[PDB]
Formats: sequence, structure tokens, C-alpha cells
Amino acid sequence: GMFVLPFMARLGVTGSWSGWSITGETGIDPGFWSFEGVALAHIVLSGLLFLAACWH
Amino acid sequence: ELVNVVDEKLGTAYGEKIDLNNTNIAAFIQYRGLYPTLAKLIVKNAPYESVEDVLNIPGLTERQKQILRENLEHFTVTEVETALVEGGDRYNNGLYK
Amino acid sequence: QGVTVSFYGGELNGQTFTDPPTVKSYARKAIFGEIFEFDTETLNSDGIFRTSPRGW
Amino acid sequence: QTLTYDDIVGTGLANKCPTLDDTARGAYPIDSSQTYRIARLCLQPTTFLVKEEPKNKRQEAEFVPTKLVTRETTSLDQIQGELKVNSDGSLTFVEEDGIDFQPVTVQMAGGERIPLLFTVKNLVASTQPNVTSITTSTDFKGEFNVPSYRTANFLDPKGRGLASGYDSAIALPQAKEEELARANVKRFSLTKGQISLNVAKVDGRTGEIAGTFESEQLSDDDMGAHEPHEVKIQGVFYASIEPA
Amino acid sequence: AELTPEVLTVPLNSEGKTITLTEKQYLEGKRLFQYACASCHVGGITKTNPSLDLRTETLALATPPRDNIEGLVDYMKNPTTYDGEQEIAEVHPSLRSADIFPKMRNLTEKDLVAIAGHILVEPKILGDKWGGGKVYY
Amino acid sequence: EINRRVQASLASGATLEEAWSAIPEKLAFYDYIGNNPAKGGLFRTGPMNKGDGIAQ
Ligand code: CLA
Ligand code: HEC
Ligand SMILES: CC1=C(/C=C/C(C)=C/C=C/C(C)=C/C=C/C=C(C)/C=C/C=C(C)/C=C/C2=C(C)CCCC2(C)C)C(C)(C)CCC1
Ligand SMILES: CC1=C(/C=C/C(C)=C/C=C/C(C)=C/C=C/C=C(C)/C=C/C=C(C)/C=C/C2=C(C)CCCC2(C)C)C(C)(C)CCC1
Repeated sequence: GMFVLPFMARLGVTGSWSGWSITGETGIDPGFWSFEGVALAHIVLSGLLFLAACWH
Repeated sequence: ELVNVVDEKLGTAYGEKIDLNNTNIAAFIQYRGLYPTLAKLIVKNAPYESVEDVLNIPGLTERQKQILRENLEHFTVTEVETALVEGGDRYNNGLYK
Repeated sequence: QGVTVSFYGGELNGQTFTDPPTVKSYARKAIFGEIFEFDTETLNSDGIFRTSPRGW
Repeated sequence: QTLTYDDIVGTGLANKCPTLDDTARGAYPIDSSQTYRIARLCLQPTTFLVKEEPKNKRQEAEFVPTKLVTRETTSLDQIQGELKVNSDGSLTFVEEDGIDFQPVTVQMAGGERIPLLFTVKNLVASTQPNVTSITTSTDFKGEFNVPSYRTANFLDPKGRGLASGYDSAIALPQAKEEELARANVKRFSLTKGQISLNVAKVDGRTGEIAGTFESEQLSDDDMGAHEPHEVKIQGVFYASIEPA
Repeated sequence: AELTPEVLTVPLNSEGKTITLTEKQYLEGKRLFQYACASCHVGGITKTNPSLDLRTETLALATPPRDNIEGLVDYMKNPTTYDGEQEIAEVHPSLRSADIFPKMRNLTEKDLVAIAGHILVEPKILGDKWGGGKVYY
Repeated sequence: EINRRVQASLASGATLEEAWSAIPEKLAFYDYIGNNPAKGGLFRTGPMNKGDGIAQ
């Protein structure tokens, strides 16, 4: 039932910070741009747009 | 089925006597002459196939054998329960006061 | 202490139990007074006591 | 030049096995009539690998790498015992005493912590036959005991344990016990583990050998509440041979 | 209840003779016990070795029996292990190791009898509280 | 009341099985702590059957 997870993987986000990847390969490190790093980048962006909306 | 092996061992002679294969060393205080000298030697030279094998610990004096022979009635031997002997629990089983 | 349990009346009338796990499980139920068979499956009963309308 | 506690403390060097210079490609003559002794055996794990559980029966049951989470607490050190020359000039090492276990927790991809009692308890390891000199080709191979990761006084969070504690779930005074039985009845496991020590460097003069090891043993089964994982432990060793 | 003669009558030796302590030497014994012994034997246990206590039934099974005044006084002069095999004066307070246990220095024979009396009387008063530990607090 | 009826039955020559088999299930069921209204919890919701089960 994964809806957004294939969209992240399609453009190259393969891994989790918890250490698995979507291909099943054991022992890659994704750096910042894991699935959690993408999600965090969207939440942060959501809050910054919220503040900008207030200002405008 | 699934059984608590320590609870099951209380149904044996371990529940009623000093098991030379299993009982923690502090139970040797219960009778005169065992602790700590003979108790240390009994725990160290375990396991025993019978109680009377306790008179074959080497280096015992003559009075030491006489102490043990007085106390053979208070001793028993069972199978080595690993739950009671691992971790050094025969010397310190976390029971104090 | 060689504890056994025998039942008089009820479902287990005339039965006697000697193996210490079984005797213990009945002793733990005996702290509640009389011992009853319970259908826990119909309501998905959780095993934790509830109060009566008198209490509510 | 030889360090003290004040140089060592807080640096992590205390968790390391001692090493040997590259020059020490020597050989330690075993006199077949003398009694020898291991004065100090140290095992420093470097890698912990855990076997995965494919729900399939089949598949590749491969050993996967794990991250250590319990810090530099992993080495076994100060292990002693007799090194008995046998009939055929094989040496057998009988472990007597030392710091021969360490609880270790590793973490798998996904966050599963795997606790294990990394141990060489009651190690009986033997060489090949016809070994007059301990060389850089000697391989000790042996079996040890893996006792339960918790001992019998350990209480679970609901106060259940083996030699102590409740035998039931007291929070659910009228639940059906028969499905709680695996959690209610604690069981002390005792398993066998298998180690192979490969000599790589012998100081033939001093009698200090060093090399690598590989150990295979089960992880913790949590007093029988779940199935343990197969763990492979790889690292380095140092031993010091001494005539008793 | 009062602190009668009959409470204060304790076995003097092992043969069978008793001595009846006065209330003054009971209270000097409790004071001297507190000053010299209670840091390890508060309430009749033993903090640094809980396997051995000061219950009269444990003192009776010691070698030689310590469940009388003369046996207790001798222990304070020459303490042994529970089987009487090792002298332990280098690690237990006594008059022969009063150089290393300086609270033992000025204890007289009447002081040791008073301490020995307190150890024997106190279980007749406290019951299982004496030597029972925190379960009986 | 249960013990009274039993002892009256045992004073008339009943066996132990006969004495206890005469005690009504209704009377024994009142002698059971899971029917005590002081055994519940504020957020333990629902009928008493939801705890221990439906008594059979
Ligand atoms: C006097 C009122 C009263 C009493 C004693 C009962 C009693 C009962 N009801 Mg009934 N019921 C009532 C009124 C009552 N009801 C009303 C008014 C309705 C319509 C909503 C119902 C609808 C109803 C249903 C649908 C069911 C029951 C059931 C039951 C039984 C189970 C009780 C339970 O689980 O409660 C649980 C009680 C609590 C969880 C307590 C709630 C705590 C409150 C809400 C906290 C609020 C705090 C407040 C906001 C603080 C303000 C702070 C501010 C001032 C600063 C029990 C016999 C059940 C049953 O078994 O039927 C067969 C069941 O299924 N009742
Ligand atoms: C701790 C620092 C102690 C102080 C102070 C005193 N004692 Fe003690 N006592 C201590 C230990 C560790 C032991 C056990 C020694 C052993 O290995 O056997 C004891 C033992 C005794 C006993 C014997 C108890 C028995 O059951 O036989 C007695 C009677 C005794 N100690 C008395 C005693 C007195 C009177 C003390 C004050 C002067 C005193 N002890 C000090 C530890 C310590
Ligand atoms: C229950 C349920 C569910 C869930 C759901 C969900 C989860 C949803 C959510 C939803 C959401 C979550 C929504 C949101 C919304 C929002 C909005 C709508 C907003 C708005 C805003 C605004 C309006 C703003 C304003 C402002 C400000 C603030 C400032 C600046 C300016 C302005 C004015 C602009 C599901 C389906 C699963 C299932 C079934 C049931
Ligand atoms: C570069 C880069 C990138 C990108 C990024 C981005 C995308 C950014 C964005 C940014 C943003 C998006 C920003 C924002 C900002 C905001 C702000 C700065 C705001 C502020 C506000 C304010 C100041 C306001 C105030 C107020 C309020 C709050 C309330 C009311 C009143 C007022 C109005 C006063 C990436 C990562 C990809 C990569 C790398 C590089």
C-alpha cells in the first residue's frame, strides 16, 4: 500500500537511515537523502512556507 | 511441556537436603563444621555420583572426614542443574538478608 | 509440601490433581474465591476485572 | 615505553588485544615432555555477523553485518589454562579461568537489537597432530559452552524469572495461561559454540602468538521467549605460552 | 513487659552455668556494641558477610560454640571462622588486633562481657528481628 | 452460607462429593471476587463479562 515510497525510489532515494534499502542490498549508507531525510526536508520546507505565508 | 526446572528441583531431595551438586555454599552454615573450609572443598570438587564420594576429596584431614561422616545424613546428590550452577551462583546467588 | 488439590461438586467433581504446575494454577484461582470456567473468546475478554452496575 | 593505566584510561586501548611486530614470523618449539601453559589469551572481536531468517524455508541464509551499540566492552582477556601436549604432538588448550564472556548487543538493518553472550567458556581447542613447533600455520579448533545470556535470578519487566519472581502474569489475573506459557515459564539455555584460532605471528623467543579467530554461536533467546540467531564473530587474538 | 532478671539470664559457659546480667551492664553492652560493632552488626546481621549473623542458633553451631558468654568473649579475644579453622584477627576486630582496630584498644574484660551479654539478650527481646534483616524491620 | 449448608449436609451423612454438589452454582458464583464491585478500574470499560469472560 505504499504510495509515495515508489516516487522517492524512482528518482534515486534508495535507503533508510535505519540501514535497509529498497533493493534488499545489505550495507549501503544513503547519506542525508534517505527516505527519512526526504520526509524531514518536506516538513521543514512546509514550516518555512507557512511562515512566509504569514508574512505575505 | 514447559517447566520451571528450579521449581521442579524443589520436588527432589534438593528441596529437603544439601545437594552437593547444586546447593549454594551458604547452606553449609546449617550444620556444625562445614563452613567455610569443608564447604569450599565440597563445592570445588563437585559433581559427585553419590554422597559417599565426598570422602574422596583429596587432602582432607582425618577430623575433616569425621565431620563429613557425621553429616552424610544431611547431604544428597542430584543432577547438575545448570540454572543453579552457572554464573557462580553456588558461591553467591544474590541472596543476602 | 506435596500439595495436591481435589474438587468436590461442579465440573471437576471427584477429580484430584497432583502435578505441581496444575495445583499451583488452581491455587492462584482460589485466591479469587470459587473457581469457574469462563468463555473468554466470545467478547475477546482481556482477563482484567471490571466493576458492576452497582459500582458504576 | 610500556604504558600505564593513566596513559590507557579513556583511550579505548584497554579493549584491544596486544599485537606483535611484523618481524615475529618465528616458531615456538614445543618440547613434547614439558608442561606448557597459556598465561594470557585475549580475543578482540572486530566483526559481528548475524544470520538472517528467510520466511520461506529456502533462500540464501546469509550472514549480514551489524553495528555494535554497547561500545568498547567486547574483548575477552586474561584467559588462562593448561596447554596439554597430546600423544600425537597435537596441543589441546583447556580453558580454565579469566574474563571469558562479554554481553554484546548488535543492531541489524531496521533496528533489531541482537544481544549475545560473546564467550569462550570451557573452551577445549586443539591443533593438528604432529606439531613440534607452534608456527604461523597452526590452527586451534575447538568448542565452547554458551550459557544463557541472563542467569536464573533475572526478572523480566513483569517480575517473572527462573530462580526468582512470579510464574504468572499478575496484571491479567483471569487470562488464559496456555498462550502466555512461553513468556511465563523461563528456561535456561546451554548451547555449544565453535571457534577456530588461526596463528599468524609467533614471537618464537618470547612465546607470544597472535592471529585471527572465527567463532560461531547462538545469540540470546531471552530465557526461551524467542528463537536465537546464529552469530559469527571474527576478530584477532593474542596468546602467551609459558612453561609451567 | 519489663527487663527482668529472667530475660537477663544468659548461659555463662557451655557446661550449663548461667549468669544474670544487671540492667546497667545490659545498657553498657548496647552502648559498647553500638560503638564498636554496630557498623557491621546493626540488628544482629553482618553487613560485610550476610551469611553469618548473631542469632543465638547460629552462634550455637559455630566452632567452638559462641552461644554463651565465655564463648563470645573468647571470640572477641581470638576470632575465628565459623568452623574454627582460621584465626581471622587480621580482618575482624579483636583485642589482639587492637593495633589495627583502635576501637578495640581500651575494652576491658567487663566490657567484653557486657557486649557478649547484649548479643545474647537482644534476641530474647527482639525475637526474629535480631539477625533477620530488613524483612523484619 | 456455603460452608453452613455443606456442614449441615455433612452432619446428615453426605459424602464430600454429595455435600458440595448440592451447593447451587448461583450461590458459589456470588462467592467469587470477580463479582465484587470494588475490583474494577475507571477506564476498564464495559461489562464484567469483558474482563474474566462469560462464566460457563
Ligand atoms: C449515571 C450514568 C451512567 C452509569 C452509571 C452507566 C453505567 C454503565 N454503562 Mg451507560 N450510558 C450512560 C450513562 C451511564 N451508564 C449515558 C448517559 C449514555 C449515552 C452516552 C450511556 C451509553 C452506554 C453505552 C453505549 C454503553 C454503556 C455501558 C455501561 C456499563 C459500562 C460502564 C463503562 O464502561 O463506563 C466507562 C466510564 C468511563 C470511561 C468514565 C469516563 C470519564 C469521564 C468522561 C472523564 C471526563 C473528565 C472531564 C472532561 C473533566 C473536566 C475538567 C474541567 C472541569 C476542568 C455501565 C453499567 C456499556 C455496556 O456495557 O452496556 C451493555 C455500553 O456499551 N452506556
Ligand atoms: C565489620 C567491619 C565488622 C566489625 C566492626 C565487627 N565484625 Fe563481627 N564479623 C564481621 C564478619 C565479616 C564476620 C564473619 C567472619 C567470618 O568469616 O567468619 C563477623 C563475625 C562475627 C561473629 C561470629 C558470628 C557467628 O555466627 O559465629 C561474632 C560473634 C562477631 N563477629 C562479633 C563481633 C563483635 C562483638 C564485634 C564488636 C566488637 C564485631 N563483631 C565487630 C564483621 C565485623
Ligand atoms: C479519519 C479518517 C481518515 C483520516 C483523515 C485525515 C488524516 C485527514 C487529514 C486532513 C488534513 C490534515 C487536512 C488539512 C487541512 C488544512 C487546511 C484546510 C488548512 C487551511 C489553512 C488556512 C486557511 C490558512 C490560513 C492562513 C494562515 C494560517 C496564515 C497565513 C494566511 C492564511 C490566511 C492563508 C482516513 C481517510 C485515513 C480514513 C478514514 C477516516
Ligand atoms: C538551496 C538548496 C536547496 C533548496 C532549498 C530551498 C527550497 C529553500 C527554501 C527556502 C524557503 C522556503 C525560505 C523561507 C523563508 C521564510 C521566512 C524567512 C519567513 C519569515 C517570516 C516572518 C518574518 C514573518 C513574521 C510574522 C509572523 C510569523 C506572524 C505574523 C506577523 C509576522 C508577519 C511579523 C536544496 C535543499 C534542494 C539542496 C541544497 C541547496
